[PDB]
Amino acid sequence: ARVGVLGAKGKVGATMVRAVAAADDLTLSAELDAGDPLSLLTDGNTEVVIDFTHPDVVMGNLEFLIDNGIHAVVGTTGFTAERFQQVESWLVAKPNTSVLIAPNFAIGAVLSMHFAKQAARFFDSAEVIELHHPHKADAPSGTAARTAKLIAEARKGLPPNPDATSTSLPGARGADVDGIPVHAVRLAGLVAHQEVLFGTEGETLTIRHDSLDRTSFVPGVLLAVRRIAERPGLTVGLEPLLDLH
Amino acid sequence: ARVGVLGAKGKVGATMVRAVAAADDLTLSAELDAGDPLSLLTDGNTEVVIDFTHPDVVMGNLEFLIDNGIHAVVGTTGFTAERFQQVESWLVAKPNTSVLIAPNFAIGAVLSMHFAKQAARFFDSAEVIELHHPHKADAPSGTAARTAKLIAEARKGLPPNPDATSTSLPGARGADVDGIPVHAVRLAGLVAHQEVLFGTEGETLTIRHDSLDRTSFVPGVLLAVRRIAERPGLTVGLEPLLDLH
Amino acid sequence: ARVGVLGAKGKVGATMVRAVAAADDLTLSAELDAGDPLSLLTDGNTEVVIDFTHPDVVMGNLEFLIDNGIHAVVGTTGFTAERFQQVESWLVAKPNTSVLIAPNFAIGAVLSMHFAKQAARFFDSAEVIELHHPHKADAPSGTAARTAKLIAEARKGLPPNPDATSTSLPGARGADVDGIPVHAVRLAGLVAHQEVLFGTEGETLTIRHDSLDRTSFVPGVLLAVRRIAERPGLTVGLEPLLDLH
Amino acid sequence: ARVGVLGAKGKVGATMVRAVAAADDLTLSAELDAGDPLSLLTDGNTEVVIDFTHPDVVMGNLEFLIDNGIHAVVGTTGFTAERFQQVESWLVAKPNTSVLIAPNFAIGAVLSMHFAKQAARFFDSAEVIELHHPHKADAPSGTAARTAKLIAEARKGLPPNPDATSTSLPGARGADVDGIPVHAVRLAGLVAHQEVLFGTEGETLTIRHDSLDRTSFVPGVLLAVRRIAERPGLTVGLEPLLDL
Ligand SMILES: NC(=O)C1=CN([C@@H]2O[C@H](COP(=O)(O)OP(=O)(O)OC[C@H]3O[C@@H](n4cnc5c(N)ncnc54)[C@H](O)[C@@H]3O)[C@@H](O)[C@H]2O)C=CC1
Ligand SMILES: NC(=O)C1=CN([C@@H]2O[C@H](COP(=O)(O)OP(=O)(O)OC[C@H]3O[C@@H](n4cnc5c(N)ncnc54)[C@H](O)[C@@H]3O)[C@@H](O)[C@H]2O)C=CC1
Ligand SMILES: NC(=O)C1=CN([C@@H]2O[C@H](COP(=O)(O)OP(=O)(O)OC[C@H]3O[C@@H](n4cnc5c(N)ncnc54)[C@H](O)[C@@H]3O)[C@@H](O)[C@H]2O)C=CC1
Ligand SMILES: NC(=O)C1=CN([C@@H]2O[C@H](COP(=O)(O)OP(=O)(O)OC[C@H]3O[C@@H](n4cnc5c(N)ncnc54)[C@H](O)[C@@H]3O)[C@@H](O)[C@H]2O)C=CC1
Ligand SMILES: [Mg+2]
Ligand SMILES: [Mg+2]
Ligand SMILES: [Mg+2]
Repeated sequence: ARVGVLGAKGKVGATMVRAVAAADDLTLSAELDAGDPLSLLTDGNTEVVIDFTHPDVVMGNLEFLIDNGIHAVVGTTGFTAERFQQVESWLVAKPNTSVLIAPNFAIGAVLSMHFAKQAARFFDSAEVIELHHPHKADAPSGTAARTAKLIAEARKGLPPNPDATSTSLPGARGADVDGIPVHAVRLAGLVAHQEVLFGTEGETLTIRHDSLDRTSFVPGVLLAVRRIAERPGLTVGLEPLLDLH
Repeated sequence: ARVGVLGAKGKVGATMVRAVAAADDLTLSAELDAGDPLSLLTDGNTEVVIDFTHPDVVMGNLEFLIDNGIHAVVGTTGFTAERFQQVESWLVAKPNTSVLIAPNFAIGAVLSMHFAKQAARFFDSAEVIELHHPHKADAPSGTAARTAKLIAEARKGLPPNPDATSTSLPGARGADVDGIPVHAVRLAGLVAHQEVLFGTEGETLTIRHDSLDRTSFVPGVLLAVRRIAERPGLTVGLEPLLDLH
Repeated sequence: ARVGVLGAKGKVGATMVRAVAAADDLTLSAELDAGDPLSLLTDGNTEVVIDFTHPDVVMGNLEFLIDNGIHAVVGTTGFTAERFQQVESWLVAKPNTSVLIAPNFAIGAVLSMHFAKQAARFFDSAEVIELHHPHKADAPSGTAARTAKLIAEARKGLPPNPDATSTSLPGARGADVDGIPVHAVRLAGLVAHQEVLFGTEGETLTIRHDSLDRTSFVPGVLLAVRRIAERPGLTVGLEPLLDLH
Repeated sequence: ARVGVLGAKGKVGATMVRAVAAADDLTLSAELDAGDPLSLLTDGNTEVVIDFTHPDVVMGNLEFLIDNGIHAVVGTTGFTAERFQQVESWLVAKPNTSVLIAPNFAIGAVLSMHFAKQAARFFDSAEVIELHHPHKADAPSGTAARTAKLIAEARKGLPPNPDATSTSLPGARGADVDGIPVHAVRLAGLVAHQEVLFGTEGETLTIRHDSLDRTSFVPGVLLAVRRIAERPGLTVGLEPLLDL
């Protein structure tokens, strides 16, 4: 269909600009960034809008698109429970337009997390290794900390990871994130990588997600665009569309 | 429950004897091997049997178990549609008896197959690498062939793997199973290993199962023993006991 | 040193221009591409040239550089015995000029092949897996085939890889390159990757090289540039600069 | 050769006894453990000894062996610069006798450490990840610590590993061993595994060693046994025998 992009020259936005044109099914209509009026959406006959902007502006963006007709695929972060009620509330009176908000539009990332969550229950041990370029400020990554927290929740009815360590050097066993060891590698030549390691007597199971650039998000978002016409109202996360949960 | 083991002295059977013994909720009631009469099962008031014997004997074992109303958890392989049908005929006469037959009792293997199936529609490319000890007679393994067939079925209606190969040495691109390349490594020091690879521009996802030892089969078997009576009649596979939906 | 680039607008050549400019022991003194007079090098008082052009232009360039006493670091491919002998012939007249020609300037790639060669004899089994983006025409890659032949040469007089394969689908066991299986994965989202697997009972050894960028060729070329005057005549390969003995 | 095992009831020693028995070219001549007199070696006309005993007994063992012109392949650890010099001094009396002492007899481990040292010079980043079964007492492993130290030494005169980390949880970045991150994974289902990661913008290089059981040391020990008399006196490490 006919696609618009908000935050159209930002890191993710500029990437989504090139991707829509490169698609056969999809035609570019509106590319709005900072300082731009939202009229250019109605003036471009847009069917579907992608939003990768900023927490401080996104709420104003949505109030518009709903009161209009254009579907909204939102990647922009900073969301609370009271914030979704506002989106749902605008959609109560307007039951024809569909909206989706996702904290992660990378399909492989969403699949990894889901598999980790399903697998957690069945193994004695779980650890996370994440590996990034050496310009990363935060250790571990947001994704690894979140994965660890989720696996730990999936494991709340099981004993802790077995570990006879009785002598160690500080830091050897990783960050302890809700009882899950998370290790963080920072290596020139790498980009963004995460392995989830499960183990039990006689077998191991490993899940690896590798992102080599900011196009890891593209198929996820384009999936959510090609498919936003299907389900009405608000949908949170990419997982419903992946026939997962 | 009172549990007997058929094939009690075998490689897997001896493992199961030990686990049934060590399991506090299960009472080991019989250990039968070659030349032991099946009457030993009933003398022990066996309620459930684990069978890890040989395709040549399992049908006669199963006939006795079913006739006597003893639940059966069968790891023994060689089961065909005809054998499954025969099992179901026998169970008609014993509506309260349950039989669970699984071709793969490693939970990590079953999970990894499930995950491959769930991921398969959401990437451009999919291949399987399997790696085994150099005494393996079949290439690719049953499991890899099964995995590639599942992945292909999952991807029905979607474009084939992209591949510009125009010059190749015979065999480089692996075995073709329904359009899914399967590569088989035979290496001293390995046991049984399989990696499923998924990719699209900007990201890859990998699921690696490593099978090191036969103790890996224990949780799968014991889960089936504990849950056996939940489904009267024949259940094929471990998947349903894993509650993945 | 005063360094020029032949093929400065090219995929690898522009990467090299940037490299020379950024390094502050080297002065970028010439950036020639198609249609540029070679006189530009002399009018730049160029001491060393990095050549990443085309097999069709390189000997001509080389003849110029050698006649003009300009040291040459050549990445351009298509070099045969006859071409090396011609270069040898030109350097007889110019004994204080050095030419280094390498088919692979990626230090990581060079090292991995050297390691594979050193390891090959001490293991019962050796296999090569290579994985590339799906726009690659040739399977296996030149590097993989070449790595498999080095491994085979090193393993002369040892038993073949053990392999009890009695039933297989064609292609499952990979391409046989001098007795060494080579498996070629073609997966969207990959670039250039190679894994060499060694195994004997009780241990395995894996060497994995991942090539993400053309900047992978940068350190090899710059090392060659910094060390080219240290060896008269013709050096073939990057290996001799890495001081691997 | 007639080969005796000192420490024949031990984890590794018993593995060596089996290996020497199954080896077509070698004749098992003695099996000694604690409380067996060393004269059983001379009684069996032992020509070479494999020693996987204990740091407290090994020098006495060596003294006896050198005195009796019996070659020694020694895996027992605890050797010091001082202990090497003692063995070398004893060897002046018996220029006829060869001793080989190695901290690691798994050829694949010795190869990976060699590869790591070589590669360490050529990349911006180096890290070590090791992965063991969850009954392991020490983190990181002896091998992983040894490796990180050798990688550090190779990288003297290079800038440190780049790393912009400005916010971390404690432990996320591993143990710092001489400037080399070392991460210790402890996981049920695993045995003993180590990965060495090197990288520079553009490319990475990884070397992975996986030990599957105690038989990982066998070929290295047997090779040492076979080649021991090539080099008179004391050889430290297996590396020389791998004709690198
Ligand atoms: N869900 C996911 O998979 C992902 C979500 N994100 C999130 O997306 C958001 C944006 O992504 P980045 O490219 O990292 O940020 P960015 O700072 O690079 O891009 C933001 C862009 O939005 C524009 N913008 C600001 N106010 C606007 C307004 N009222 N109307 C239209 N455009 C406006 C800016 O000019 C800028 O070009 C961030 O909050 C980030 O956390 C980022 C990556 C993935
Ligand atoms: N489904 C799964 O996850 C797995 C299935 N298997 C299968 O299980 C079976 C057994 O495997 P292994 O333990 O490796 O073989 P095994 O040959 O070592 O064990 C079989 C045992 O059954 C005994 N046996 C033969 N006839 C008998 C009879 N009439 N009554 C009682 N015992 C009898 C044998 O003497 C032997 O002790 C094979 O078919 C194998 O393929 C093995 C591993 C996993
Ligand atoms: N040894 C190594 O590690 C590597 C070698 N190569 C080889 O290097 C060569 C170039 O590689 P790419 O950059 O991919 O090719 P490219 O086609 O992208 O660039 C070649 C450049 O050379 C220019 N050129 C043609 N004739 C010229 C002349 N007479 N004087 C100056 N410039 C001229 C072209 O206009 C073009 O800009 C190829 O032969 C390729 O196989 C590529 C990668 C690595
Ligand atoms: N270089 C290498 O690759 C390896 C070296 N080692 C080292 O080798 C030594 C033995 O290792 P493990 O088998 O794990 O220990 P272990 O404790 O299982 O074996 C030591 C054996 O030596 C015996 N012993 C003690 N005094 C003796 C004597 N005077 N004569 C003959 N036997 C005697 C003990 O009873 C025991 O059977 C240790 O120093 C260990 O650190 C262990 C593994 C690998
Ligand atoms: Mg019990
Ligand atoms: Mg410069
Ligand atoms: Mg023998």
